[PDB]
Amino acid sequence: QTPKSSRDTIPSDLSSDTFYHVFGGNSNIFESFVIQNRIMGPCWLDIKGADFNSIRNASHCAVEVSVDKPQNITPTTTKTMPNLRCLSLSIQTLMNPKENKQEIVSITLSAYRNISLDSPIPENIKPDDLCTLVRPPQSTSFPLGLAALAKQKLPGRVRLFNNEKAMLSCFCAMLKVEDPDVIIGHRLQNVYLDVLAHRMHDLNIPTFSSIGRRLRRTWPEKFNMNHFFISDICSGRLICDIANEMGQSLTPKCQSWDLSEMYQVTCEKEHKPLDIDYQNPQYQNDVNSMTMALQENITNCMISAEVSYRIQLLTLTKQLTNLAGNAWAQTLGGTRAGRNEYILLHEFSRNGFIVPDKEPEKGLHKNYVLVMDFNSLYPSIIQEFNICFTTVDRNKEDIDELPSVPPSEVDQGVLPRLLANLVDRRREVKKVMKTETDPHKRVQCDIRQQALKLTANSMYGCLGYVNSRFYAKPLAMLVTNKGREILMNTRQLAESMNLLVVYGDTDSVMIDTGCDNYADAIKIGLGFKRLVNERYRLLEIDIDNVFKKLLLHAKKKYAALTVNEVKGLDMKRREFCPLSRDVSIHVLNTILSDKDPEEALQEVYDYLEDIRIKVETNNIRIDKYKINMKLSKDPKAYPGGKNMPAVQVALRMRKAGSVITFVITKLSVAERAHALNEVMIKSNNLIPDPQYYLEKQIFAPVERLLEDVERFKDTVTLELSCPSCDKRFPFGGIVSSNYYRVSYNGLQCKHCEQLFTPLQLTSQIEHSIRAHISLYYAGWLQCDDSTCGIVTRQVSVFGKRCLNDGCTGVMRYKYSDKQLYNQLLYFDSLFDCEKNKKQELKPIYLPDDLDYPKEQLTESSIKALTEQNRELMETGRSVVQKYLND
Amino acid sequence: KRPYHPHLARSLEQLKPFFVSIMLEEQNPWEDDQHAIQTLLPALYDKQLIDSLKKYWLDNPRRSSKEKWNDIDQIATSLFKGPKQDSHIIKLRECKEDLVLMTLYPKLDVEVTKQTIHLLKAPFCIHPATGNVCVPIDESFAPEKAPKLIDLQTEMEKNNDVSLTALQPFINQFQAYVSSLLKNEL
Amino acid sequence: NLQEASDVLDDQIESFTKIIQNHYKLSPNDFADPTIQSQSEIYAVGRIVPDSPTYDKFLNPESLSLETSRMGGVGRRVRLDLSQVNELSFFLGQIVAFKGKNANGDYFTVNSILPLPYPNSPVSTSQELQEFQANLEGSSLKVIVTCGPYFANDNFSLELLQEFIDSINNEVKPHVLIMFGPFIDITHPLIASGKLPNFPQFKTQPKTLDELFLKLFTPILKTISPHIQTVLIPSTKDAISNHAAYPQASLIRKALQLPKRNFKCMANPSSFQINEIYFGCSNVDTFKDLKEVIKGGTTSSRYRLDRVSEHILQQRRYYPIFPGSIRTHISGADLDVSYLGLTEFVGGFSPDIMIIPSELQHFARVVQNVVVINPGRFIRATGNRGSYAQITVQCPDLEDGKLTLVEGEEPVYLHNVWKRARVDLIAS
Amino acid sequence: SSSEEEKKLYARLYESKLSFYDLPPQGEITLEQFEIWAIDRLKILLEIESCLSRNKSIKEIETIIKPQFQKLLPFNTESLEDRKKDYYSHFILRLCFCRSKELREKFVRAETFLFKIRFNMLTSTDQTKFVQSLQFISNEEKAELSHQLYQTVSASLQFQLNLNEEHQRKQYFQQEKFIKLPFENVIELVGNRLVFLKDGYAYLQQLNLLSNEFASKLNQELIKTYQYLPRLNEDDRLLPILNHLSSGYTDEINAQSVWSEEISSNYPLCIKNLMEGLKKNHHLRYYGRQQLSLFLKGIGLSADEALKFWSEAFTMTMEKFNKEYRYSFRHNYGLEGNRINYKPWDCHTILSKPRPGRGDYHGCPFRDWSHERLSAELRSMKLTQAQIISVLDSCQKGEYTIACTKVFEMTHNHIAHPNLYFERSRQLQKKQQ
Ligand code: SF4
Repeated sequence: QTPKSSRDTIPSDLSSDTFYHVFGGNSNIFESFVIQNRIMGPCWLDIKGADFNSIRNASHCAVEVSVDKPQNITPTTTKTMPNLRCLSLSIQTLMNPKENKQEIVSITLSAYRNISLDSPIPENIKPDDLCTLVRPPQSTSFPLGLAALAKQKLPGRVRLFNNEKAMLSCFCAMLKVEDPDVIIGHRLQNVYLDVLAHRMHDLNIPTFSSIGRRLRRTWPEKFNMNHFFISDICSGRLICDIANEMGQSLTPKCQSWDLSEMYQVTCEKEHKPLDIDYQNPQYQNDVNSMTMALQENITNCMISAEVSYRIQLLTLTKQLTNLAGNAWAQTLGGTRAGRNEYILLHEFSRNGFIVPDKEPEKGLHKNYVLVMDFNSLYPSIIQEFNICFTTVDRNKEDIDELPSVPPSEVDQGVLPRLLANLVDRRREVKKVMKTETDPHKRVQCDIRQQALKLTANSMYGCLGYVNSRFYAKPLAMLVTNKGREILMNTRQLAESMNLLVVYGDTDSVMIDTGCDNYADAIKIGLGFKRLVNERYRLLEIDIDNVFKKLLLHAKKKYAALTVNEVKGLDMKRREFCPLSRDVSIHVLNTILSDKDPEEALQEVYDYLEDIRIKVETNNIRIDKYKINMKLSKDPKAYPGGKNMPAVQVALRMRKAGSVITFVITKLSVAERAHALNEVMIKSNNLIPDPQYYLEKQIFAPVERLLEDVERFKDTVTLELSCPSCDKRFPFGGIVSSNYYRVSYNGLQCKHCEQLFTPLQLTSQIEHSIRAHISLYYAGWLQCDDSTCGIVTRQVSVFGKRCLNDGCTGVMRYKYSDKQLYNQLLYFDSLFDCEKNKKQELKPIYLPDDLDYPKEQLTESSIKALTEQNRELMETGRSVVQKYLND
Repeated sequence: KRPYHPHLARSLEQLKPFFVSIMLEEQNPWEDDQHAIQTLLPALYDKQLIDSLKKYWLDNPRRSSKEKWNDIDQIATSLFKGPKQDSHIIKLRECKEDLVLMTLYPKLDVEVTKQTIHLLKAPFCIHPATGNVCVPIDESFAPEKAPKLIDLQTEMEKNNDVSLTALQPFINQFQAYVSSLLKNEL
Repeated sequence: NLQEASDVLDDQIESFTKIIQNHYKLSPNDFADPTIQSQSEIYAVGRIVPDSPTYDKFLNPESLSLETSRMGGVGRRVRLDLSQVNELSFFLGQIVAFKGKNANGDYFTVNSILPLPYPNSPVSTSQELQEFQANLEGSSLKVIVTCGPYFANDNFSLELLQEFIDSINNEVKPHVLIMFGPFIDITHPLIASGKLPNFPQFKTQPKTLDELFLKLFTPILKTISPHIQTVLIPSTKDAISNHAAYPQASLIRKALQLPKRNFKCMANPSSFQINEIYFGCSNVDTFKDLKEVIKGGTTSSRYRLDRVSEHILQQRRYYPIFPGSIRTHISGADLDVSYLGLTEFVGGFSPDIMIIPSELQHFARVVQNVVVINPGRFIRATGNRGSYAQITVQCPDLEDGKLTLVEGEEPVYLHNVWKRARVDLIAS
Repeated sequence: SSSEEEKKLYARLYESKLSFYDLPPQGEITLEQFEIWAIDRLKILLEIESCLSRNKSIKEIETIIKPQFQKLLPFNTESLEDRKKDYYSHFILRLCFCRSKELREKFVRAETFLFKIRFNMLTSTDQTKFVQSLQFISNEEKAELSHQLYQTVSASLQFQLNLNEEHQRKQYFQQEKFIKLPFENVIELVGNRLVFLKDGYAYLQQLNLLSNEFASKLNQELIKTYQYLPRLNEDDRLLPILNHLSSGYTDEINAQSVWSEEISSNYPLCIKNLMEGLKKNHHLRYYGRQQLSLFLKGIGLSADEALKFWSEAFTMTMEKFNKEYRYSFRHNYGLEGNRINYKPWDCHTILSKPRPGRGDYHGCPFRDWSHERLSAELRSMKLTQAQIISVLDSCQKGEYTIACTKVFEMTHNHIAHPNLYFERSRQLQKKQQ
């Protein structure tokens, strides 16, 4: 606070004749407040000289005080903290096609006013209050009988409003009244807070600041700055988002981190989402659909709050913050950079230092597979080899120059001291566990140890991140090479005691134990842990996840049976009929059963044979064959409308969003579809099509579930045209044929005996090469995932991502440089004299082909005709080589 | 290690004539039977010859170092017979070479040479226990020829000019050395 | 490659982001991810793609997307909501810019379009223009443009070519003759079906297509008077050429057996100078391939050639259409996207006169003070007279005032060729 | 780069017929050249390693490696394409074998041995001009110091080239050139009395020095490429090839005649296990079926005889078989679907498949079996205890395929494909008959 030029800072490169550099030009006031006062995260503060009368109507808090100097505030040693008022928020939005604006329809407020982190949270806390607001998505009135019927079946309170304005006014008022301390919800930070702040801005509610704790009457004038403005607006109430980067960091098992998937993975309960869309006209007069929607919202709110209690998000972030000393929010809604920044700031500042100015083995694995943690790899290296800014001698002129590790005579630094301090605290916590009897204190020890290990593991983000305050490429390269060496020696140790490295990186490696009993796999994993700790005294890896059966395709695209369920493969249930889902699920159940997998496989096989027979005889209920699909646009404006069946059925009926249920009957695949209720009617004489559902709907999924001569086996043949009589015929070199004959005077068609002069042959060879190259530059791409298999020429900016929404296949240029190059190589071999003489050429015709040659040439005839036709063959070969050499 | 390095063989050839005159006569360390057993017998390669020489010297005590040197060959010839005798003669000659090297080869202080940062006493510095001057060494130098500080003070009491001591020849040798060093530097 | 192709299709978007930010003086904070929900209006640059990976041939303003680069939106494609824009024109492959909002989370509405700025034209100093005045000797500069194919689909007669060469040698007498393929087109019916007959007028018959060109075009191209500079710019359909993907490496003059005295073989595409003129020459039929999407009466009432000439200028690339169109296989545009650097306006200079042969009717136009000439084909398939181009440019004059001075410490002068050049489309 | 600049630059790079691969190759190759050159040199390395593991003499190794030198990677030739092959293939292998320390150690020893052979295979004049590119001594100077040089270098020659005979050592010395240079550059050799010195000059046993400097320089460059590889992972066309060549380091025949001793006596361990399991369980699961079916297809079992063999082995109901297994058993023979004549499985592809559990017999036993069961098998195969210990040694390292070759040769008198095992066995059996 200065009377003049408070907003103008001092550049570091200020011109002066007595000094030449300035530090701290751009310090942050909270940064200096915390560094000077030695604050480390949330702790009890003793504040003296607090002015209880200077502050008038400045916040949403009941208690308002002020201080005149920062030295009045000092930290205490108290380890207990008061109970937190958490509020659970969930939002259902409605996209307005007119302005492309997401609009707010319903709010579900679940509050938990006595959430205490000092004691283990008991599972399934019931909230102290439940609220659910809703405004009409289409009209200004609701369907009749909403209030009483929602009272009848929905839990908590439901509040009905005529419009979104009184909606958000009451929401803000309830937030001010509740005065919660932590806001909990799923994907709040990057989608829901943003949309909520925007729709608030639009409606001009007086009480927008209630979402935070600082009372403001007007918005910022400038309202990427949207994030800074929103985060400042919500200041005071931490945003506890479970799908944010940290919330994802505490659930490595998930793949979508959608609410249902997170709920299943962390709470071992099942929830089937209802795809909601308030654009649908049914939500304006059908009360039951609206109330099912609100129930979905309330269930999402409870699910989110419960999972955030279960993964221990708040406690772990609190302990990570007390460890790195930054703000709690910077831990909750950020990345490792904030914590790795603040702990280094504190560590160097308290020591009189000047800180800078601001591959898989895919398939089905039957043996037990363990997920073993290398999170503490880089901290282990940094501590062991004393790698620090003050120990390693390096060239700062060239940052890529790899430095050598300090000799043991050098003394330890600041950062490895922090790492060793963290390791020691984890070890003392574990020693306390080994004696502790009360489960509450034992789970407290769990949380403290886990936060210590997470900080140690995230320590590498201080220096490995490029834009980081303490970036140091030489040290990063040294630590990284040492970690690569240690990962290798782990692989070698695993081989030396008879395991495989199934998949592995600097974070985590899964190991083939080779045993089929839980105790045996656990013992093998513990033995390997002891082995690695013996070879590396400080590297203490653990077992994180146990896999009895593993269907592996990547680090994060797999199906397996865990030990303490399917993730990543059940999203597409609409396209597949009831029969296909029954088949897939029964196949999985038998395969994953405890039977001998030659009898379980024969049981699958009998099931498949019986289902094939049942479909062919059509003794299966017509209900089991139905396929549902929602219409995004109108059936008359659908591009390629002749290829998806719903357009055919809907136009035969003749809007968008109407659900069409259909059965492929027994002409085009799209055309054969008939109305499901039509196919039930036997007098219509309609039966399902065995071939379609047996190939595309049942064979395709289980195909994924149950997962010189050689070179050219996929190459294509050269089709010539005879100049005179227009007879087209493949060319296979100096070989037998019913269409062409190589005479002593040149290539001769057999239909009209007219010879090919070299021009009429090389022109056509080169026309075929040009056709192939035009095809290869057309750029056809495909999707490797057999259930998507689309054909495309678009290339998304990330080249290898399939464009099917969320589809996990790997796109590849259909006419690869491999197929194309090989095609040109076969084109060459068609004109190689040595190959033609040796009769090594690929065959054009199969023995069942109707044009198989009746007369087979002799070896002597081939050799003589090749020697007589060497010039022709050489010119033909050079025509191709003029592209092969390009 | 065998065969001997050019440098090592040259040092051995330089040292061989002095070996007798110094060790076997002037010092005569092995005339003491216990000293002989402690220093000579270890350096042999064969246990049977070692034990035989031990017994022969215990039977004939206080035989001179030259006498024991000859007895080594006499008893070795007595013991090792047959087509393998030449190997034993070769090994005994190698042992004798190893021993003369052990007894007369330079024994350098390893530490002072290794590093550029080592400190070594400057020339002409006084020795605190003897008072001798650390004077340069010529071919005729001996420990008794090094002047003492009390003697230099006595000489200086008669004539007050440093050029009139026995220290001055050493300073003149130093001056010749520095002149040569300067011209080779140029 | 595909990683390289994705790299280049990212660099298109990012460099055009940089150019837009420099031109409109916007800070990169404005540039943001358009496919992910937001609360405020944001700025965005990306390519045009079908809102499907497999699409129906015909597109409309309700089935478009705006693909995002790697750091703008990590490769995600966003559908287009274009209901609030009444005047627009896009096309597939066109790196564009938007200001809008994606609160719908699924649809990116554009409140306003940023038209890409047209590149700065070439400039030259007084000394160079005076040298060009001395070179021209007062008389004007004369350049003839021809574009193939030069013989009919049913015969091998170049009588029309010999007529044209006698014409340019004896009456027109142009300084530089620039001529384009296809020379021996690979899609020719008689050449694709293998109906190439015995030639009585060649002592020794040809054996390949290269001998066909050497005996059919070299003897007749040698007859051009050495005073006439000739530039060869190939096409992808030249069977004489061994580079079947745009951009196309220059023909080899020695292999064509052409005289060094008056022939220069140049790469496709090519931007070069003749005296003071900046020429843009590229041989892939953009005027035919670029299939726009039109909204608005003002845009639809405008000349299609004017729109596509403006498109070729703004897209700082001679062939801005991606994916490369296909003739269904017989042929196609044949892009090699690993090298889509080379097909950009060399140095960022919008060429004074841009020559793009097209199968369409011969035209020559000035759009955005750039003379774009499209001469048509030398002979129609039937053998009737085709077309070729005549370019006549008044000699530069610093006193006549048609060259406009550019303010600055160093005096340099804009060429005003649209003021100085007359173009005549004379059927050959 | 114009091809003329490339030609001049390579002529400069190849002023000597052998190289230290100092400067990265410049120019363009087409991915077939990449792959074929890489596989050619890789097979030379694997042959060298197989010869070494058998402790054959360097003269024998030279004799064995001359022919596939003339076959895959020719040397002593003036061709520009052969030299392009050598450089580009070695640098591709540096890309391949930079990932792991065990691989880089293998590449370093292999390329070190290959370099030693190459240096011995050049004439003395070319050895001199290579050393120049370090002044070789004159013949008069060599003859003057002949005795001292021989005394210095005899022990090194005996212990490094295994020339136990004095006459062979003298012959080798007579042809061996020497290098005159300061001792200050050869201090490490000086301390061990490996180099003869006169008047401040060191007379280098040179090939060992050049080999060691090449090995150390190569190791440093390997570490450099391993540092820069995460900038190379971005291109799609290279990584699958690099992964494959990196991991690659790891009717008379009828439905009845397969089960006889005359035929199955030739099968390797994987096939023997697979048919043991089939005969005992009357069924093999997916992977076992696929690998054994394709192996039979390789050895010559026609689709009809294979269908009869599979039907008779499944002692279940033909209906079940005909619905479920005939389609697969025909498709593996290339009679269904896309009609791709599926290739028989090689040890790399077999080992890339997941490990066998309870009831699975697929994969390679040398990796899947505990050492006691292998010991019992090999004791049944009349292998002596030293032979079994050597097999278990090769198996312990992760060299399963080498141990397969060992059991083959030991039971008959580098195989990484079961059909190759069977066919070499058949070629020996017919020869014996
Ligand atoms: S090494 Fe190969 S052929 Fe031999 S048993 Fe193993 S998998 Fe079979």
